[PDB]
Amino acid sequence: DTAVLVLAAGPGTRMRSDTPKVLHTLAGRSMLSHVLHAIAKLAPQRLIVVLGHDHQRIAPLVGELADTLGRTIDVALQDRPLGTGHAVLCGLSALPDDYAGNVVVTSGDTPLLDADTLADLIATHRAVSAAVTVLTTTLDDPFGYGRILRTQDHEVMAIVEQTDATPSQREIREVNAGVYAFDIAALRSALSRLSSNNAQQELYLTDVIAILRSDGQTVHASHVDDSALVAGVNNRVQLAELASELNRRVVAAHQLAGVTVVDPATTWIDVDVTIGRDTVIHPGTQLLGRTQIGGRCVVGPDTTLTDVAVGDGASVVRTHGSSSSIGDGAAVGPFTYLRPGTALGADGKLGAFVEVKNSTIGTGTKVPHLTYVGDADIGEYSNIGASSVFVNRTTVGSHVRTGSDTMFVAPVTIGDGAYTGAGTVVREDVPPGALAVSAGPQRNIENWVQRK
Amino acid sequence: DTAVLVLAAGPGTRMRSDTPKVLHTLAGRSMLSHVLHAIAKLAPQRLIVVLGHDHQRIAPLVGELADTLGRTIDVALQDRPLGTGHAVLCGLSALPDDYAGNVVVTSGDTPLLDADTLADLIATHRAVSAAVTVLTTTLDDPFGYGRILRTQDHEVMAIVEQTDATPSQREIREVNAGVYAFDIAALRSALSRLSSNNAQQELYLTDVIAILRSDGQTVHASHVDDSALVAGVNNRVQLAELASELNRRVVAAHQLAGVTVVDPATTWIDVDVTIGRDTVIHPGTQLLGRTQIGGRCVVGPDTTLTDVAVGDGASVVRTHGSSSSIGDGAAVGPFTYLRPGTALGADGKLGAFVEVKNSTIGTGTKVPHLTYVGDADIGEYSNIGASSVFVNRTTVGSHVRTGSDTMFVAPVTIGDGAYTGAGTVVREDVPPGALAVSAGPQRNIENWVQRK
Amino acid sequence: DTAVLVLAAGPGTRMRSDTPKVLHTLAGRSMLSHVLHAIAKLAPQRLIVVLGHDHQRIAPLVGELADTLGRTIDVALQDRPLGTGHAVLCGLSALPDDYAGNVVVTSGDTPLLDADTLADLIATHRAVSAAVTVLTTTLDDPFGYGRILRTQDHEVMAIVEQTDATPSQREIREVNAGVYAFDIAALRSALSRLSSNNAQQELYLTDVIAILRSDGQTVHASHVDDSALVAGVNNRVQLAELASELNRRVVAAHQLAGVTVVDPATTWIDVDVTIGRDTVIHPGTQLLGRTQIGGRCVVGPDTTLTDVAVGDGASVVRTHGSSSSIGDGAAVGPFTYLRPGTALGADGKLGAFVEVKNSTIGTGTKVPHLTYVGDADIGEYSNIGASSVFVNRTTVGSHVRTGSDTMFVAPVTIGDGAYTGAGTVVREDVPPGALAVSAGPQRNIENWVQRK
Ligand SMILES: CC(=O)N[C@H]1[C@@H](OP(=O)(O)OP(=O)(O)OC[C@H]2O[C@@H](n3ccc(=O)[nH]c3=O)[C@H](O)[C@@H]2O)O[C@H](CO)[C@@H](O)[C@@H]1O
Ligand SMILES: CC(=O)N[C@H]1[C@@H](OP(=O)(O)OP(=O)(O)OC[C@H]2O[C@@H](n3ccc(=O)[nH]c3=O)[C@H](O)[C@@H]2O)O[C@H](CO)[C@@H](O)[C@@H]1O
Ligand SMILES: CC(=O)N[C@H]1[C@@H](OP(=O)(O)OP(=O)(O)OC[C@H]2O[C@@H](n3ccc(=O)[nH]c3=O)[C@H](O)[C@@H]2O)O[C@H](CO)[C@@H](O)[C@@H]1O
Ligand SMILES: [Co+2]
Ligand SMILES: [Co+2]
Ligand SMILES: [Co+2]
Ligand SMILES: [Co+2]
Ligand SMILES: [Mg+2]
Ligand SMILES: [Mg+2]
Ligand SMILES: [Mg+2]
Ligand SMILES: [Mg+2]
Repeated sequence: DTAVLVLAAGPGTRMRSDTPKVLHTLAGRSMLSHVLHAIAKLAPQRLIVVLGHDHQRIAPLVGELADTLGRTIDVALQDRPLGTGHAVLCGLSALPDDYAGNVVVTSGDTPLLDADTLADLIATHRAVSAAVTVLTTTLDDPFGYGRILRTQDHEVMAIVEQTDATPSQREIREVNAGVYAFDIAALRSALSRLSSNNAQQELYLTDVIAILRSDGQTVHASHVDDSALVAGVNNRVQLAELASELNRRVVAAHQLAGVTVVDPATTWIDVDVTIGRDTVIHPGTQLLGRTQIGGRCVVGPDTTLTDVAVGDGASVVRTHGSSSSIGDGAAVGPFTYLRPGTALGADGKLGAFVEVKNSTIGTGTKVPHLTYVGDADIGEYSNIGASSVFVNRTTVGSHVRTGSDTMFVAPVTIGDGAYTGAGTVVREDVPPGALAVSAGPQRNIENWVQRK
Repeated sequence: DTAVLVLAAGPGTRMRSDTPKVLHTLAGRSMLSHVLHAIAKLAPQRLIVVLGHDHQRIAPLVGELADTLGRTIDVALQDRPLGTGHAVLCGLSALPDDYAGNVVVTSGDTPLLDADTLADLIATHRAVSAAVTVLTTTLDDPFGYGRILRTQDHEVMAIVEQTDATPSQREIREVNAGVYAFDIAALRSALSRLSSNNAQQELYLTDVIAILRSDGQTVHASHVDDSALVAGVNNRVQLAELASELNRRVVAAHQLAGVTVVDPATTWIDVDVTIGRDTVIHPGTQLLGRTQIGGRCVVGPDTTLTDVAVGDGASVVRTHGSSSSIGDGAAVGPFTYLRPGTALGADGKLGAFVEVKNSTIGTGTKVPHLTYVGDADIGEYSNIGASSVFVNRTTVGSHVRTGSDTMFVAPVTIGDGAYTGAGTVVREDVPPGALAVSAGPQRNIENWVQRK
Repeated sequence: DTAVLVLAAGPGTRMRSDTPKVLHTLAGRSMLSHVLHAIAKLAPQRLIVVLGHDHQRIAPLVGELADTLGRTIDVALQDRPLGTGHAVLCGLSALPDDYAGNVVVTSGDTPLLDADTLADLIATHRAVSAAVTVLTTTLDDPFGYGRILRTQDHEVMAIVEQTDATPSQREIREVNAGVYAFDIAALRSALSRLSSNNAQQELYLTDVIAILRSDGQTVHASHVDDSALVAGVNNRVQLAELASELNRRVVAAHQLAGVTVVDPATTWIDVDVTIGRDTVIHPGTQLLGRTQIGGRCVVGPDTTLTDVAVGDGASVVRTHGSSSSIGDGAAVGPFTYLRPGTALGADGKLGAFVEVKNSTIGTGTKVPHLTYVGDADIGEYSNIGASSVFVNRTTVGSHVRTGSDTMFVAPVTIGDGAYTGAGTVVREDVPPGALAVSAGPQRNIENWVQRK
């Protein structure tokens, strides 16, 4: 039986942002969403999130996540940011007075922490009968982490914060993950002896280590060798470094599953995105939100797709697109903009300098050049001439061939198999198999240039 | 006298691809093409490629490479993938029964291996009178490589595969390159004593090391310090890592020859591409296939060119182009698409949101805006107005100035020095120095807006 | 009292460039400009730049920098590139015969050197009463640097150049920064004993170390732990590596100040660029010259802006722009080209496949699609229809709505609240509230397709 507390009530001053720290994103989720997904998979009996100033702006996000994850998540309020030890004390108040399960604590700014690392923690805590088990790791650059102090015995003595450490203690490379498991009674007891006489004038959760050691209680450190899983984010530099590490891992999982990613370093893939076998992804590409790519696609350099579905065997090159679907075998790009509600059929083509918004385009239809399609439905096997505009519902049937430089002034219906001449303004319905024209005849003015 | 065997008959299961492993590409060539180019420069007397399932899909590629490299390359068939030792046995069957030259073996998935490393191998093998010489290297991450086992003497004892190694042997950082030279008699003799009682149930070439050591034969390891040259590719993660290392080396060679590459990490340059002195290459750029760039060019950010020739002093910025030439001093981009058969003269200009396909455009001609040029020939010093379309041969002469929003309905000829008015549909020939028009006159409807 | 000499008269052969080495750029400034900015902040009494061949092409750049930095900078000429010791001798001739201040020497190809490192140097030189103080650092790859030779005592003995070092001395990882402070008398005295009998046949400044040690003079090495600050640039590979290190530091400073940079590795930010709090910068972005970005902007993937001002809350996505301003709340992109003299008002919109050149566009005005705006002034709250061209002054008033496929043949005035029909060629003034039209009526030709 375990209760997990997430400390998320700090002011996040080092982010220098008007967005609460724990709402900053990587790979398609806030740090708080990453942390809650990992814990929810671990499925503890209780899950409590400590919130502070701006609890108004965060608590709703937590409620949405509770639904999505289909479990209860309690919010405990911490009025003033008195320190991580104080935050835990606030967190404990959402538990019953007589709770006897283990208490796991972690921060909202350790967003790679995973369900396995948490389960191992609880497993080592239970195995060694610890009063406190602390996750640690070792880093080439330990700046800003609490340093782990050990006796000659290699026994854990204390955690000393960066601001409080000596120059010589700052060289210690073993760090506090800030992820812990506690016997609850031992935790209550240590928390009531915290004082804030330290460099930050805060009530440090980390002091409980030394306090419990005082009492002869069992204090266990568990080393996490994969440092990233417990890496923290205090500022935007660390946020970007961790986003990059997470992205390499996401790309690697796709590569091992059968996706060619020519250049992992310039391919950003959000966590929910799925990609089919074979699919080749070219450099400078972001696949964002719930984008789904099928098999044997080419997703060409410099493409950004957010919530876009792409079938198998499709080509989507130098394209910027959101909330759109692209059918099997279709060709999009280069230099194509898809706005929400675009649906392009199998074997369809949207070519260079084409933008589509809220339009359905049927199987095998091509819009190859310099055209805007807005709020229109176009049938199958049709061909829209270069440099045309759907001036916003206009319906265009199947096997239609419209001439270059046609404007379609909505609303208008173009029947199946109809043609339009080059340079037509279409303001009225065009019967099936009719040709609609409006351009006047060419006149040549001989020797105009000699004269003028 | 040496015979080189390339083992290329494995199923490549870890690639998770329906394309045979050895056909996956980096920097413009398949791994198999990289390996065969390196060996062909070494010019051994015999060159034998062992192929397996899908030999149908690969053997033709090998025949093409034999021609290109102007030498014979024999294909030996290995019916079932019984292991690397079995593959070598199959390879040896393409040699005469009584062959007496050295036998060099390497894999099809070590694509950075070069002619110099091979020549050094053969040189150390001959110098030390070895029965087997094995190339090794040492790696921070040796996962998946055979580990080199040495006595106290530092003498090579055995190679143990990843799947067969103990946890303690897995820590060994010295690895088997999988590149070997053998005395042929010693090789035949060891191969006939291989058994497949190991973790993969395969006939391991690597066992021949321990077998020859059994027989008191001379076993030599030659350390390759530049690890990349002998790095292997079993999966798409390794393929991308090696593609990135190869690309840094290709960019570095251009930089040292006089090319500014602002950002090597986001500049992909295929092996056959040539680039002139001074040329500045901006980030997010791929230069692919047989692209040739002259001197003092700017190849602007976010450009992809495949088989494109660009003269000296030209600017090619945010451009996506294939099978096209761009003359000296010409300006292309930003946001320009060149489709095959585009030829732009010296000092020509193809501007933003312009696409050209299968058209010749003469010296000093400008197509600056929002225009599609298809299947057309345009003369020298002409100017094509913005937002125009060549509606597909149309021929346009020299010193022509065509007005914005002109459609040219092929086939049509526009004589030298002719003009077109804005908004003309040109369906007939236009004499030299004539002005062609078709737009009707402007009518102003006063107070229309108050009313409607 | 100190005099600083910058050695900038070498031929720069390893750059393989027709542009003098010291004029190659990183982050918006030449190496020589970086070096002179750092020294000018240190504000020494004398500042002397030694120039050689091509002094004609560089001395003017130095004069401009003297003004900008508002101080005197003397140019000393070195006729032939006889070596760094000779260059210093030439530099000293711009000082009075009887100068008694310290002499600081540094090269023009150490462009990260900063005012603090220089001030520390002068401080250690004065503290230890040295005849020479040399900055050193230690590098994993010391290729091409002079190696620091020390006695058992850890005392500095000599500097040995790469070309002159033994294989065993080449393993030395402590290197000469090529940044020095000297007692002037000791420097004059050592320089007069230099000989050029060495591998490069040059007069090495580095020999003065061993010469002064000869004379029992005090020779001090000061170790710079941040190696980059003293890293040198002899070729384009090193230039790009240093440009990348400088760029990571510039991005990091913005991140710590409150700017989200999703991908530092593919975000290039020149040194003078300012960016407001919150602003999110997406991958594949260059912000160049004196670009200024306000707060809460999104500067979307694949954007290059040079000298562009962007207000607060604006969106500038897949945009290529120079010498332009974009007002607060405005939306630009994706696929938008801004040419010099573009001014877009607050809440304005320039959409996909739109190019603007030398035009002012008023508050709240939208040019959303496939349009060229050149040399035009457009008022407030107006809407320019898709696929239109300003055929170049044309003035368009406020609350205007122009139909798709309108050509504006300059010069022309469109009054406030006027409309244009789709497919209008506007060649004359349009009164306020008038509707201007020119397209002929649609004609449908029934059964044309059955027949033709
Ligand atoms: C004293 C302490 O705990 N320091 C640890 C903390 O440092 P660090 O300085 O990173 O701790 P933070 O300031 O990020 O705060 C910890 C977390 O608890 C929450 N919070 C913080 C203060 C508060 O009054 N109320 C509150 O709820 C915040 O949301 C924050 O996410 O994590 C590091 C790893 O990331 C560890 O190496 C440190 O040992
Ligand atoms: C037992 C063995 O050799 N292992 C070596 C092999 O591991 P590794 O596991 O990489 O060997 P692979 O499975 O890649 O097969 C070797 C190559 O031989 C060919 N092939 C393979 C099996 C087969 O039955 N027929 C066939 O022709 C394949 O095309 C393949 O390219 O290379 C590594 C370096 O890359 C070495 O460190 C290993 O010591
Ligand atoms: C002998 C010497 O000094 N070598 C140093 C020099 O090597 P390095 O070989 O880099 O020295 P360079 O060839 O770059 O020349 C030094 C600088 O002085 C100027 N110059 C050079 C030659 C000349 O005749 N006249 C002239 O004015 C050049 O502009 C150049 O920028 O810098 C390295 C660090 O970057 C140091 O590790 C080396 O100890
Ligand atoms: Co923290
Ligand atoms: Co028109
Ligand atoms: Co392999
Ligand atoms: Co130098
Ligand atoms: Mg804090
Ligand atoms: Mg295998
Ligand atoms: Mg030199
Ligand atoms: Mg038009």
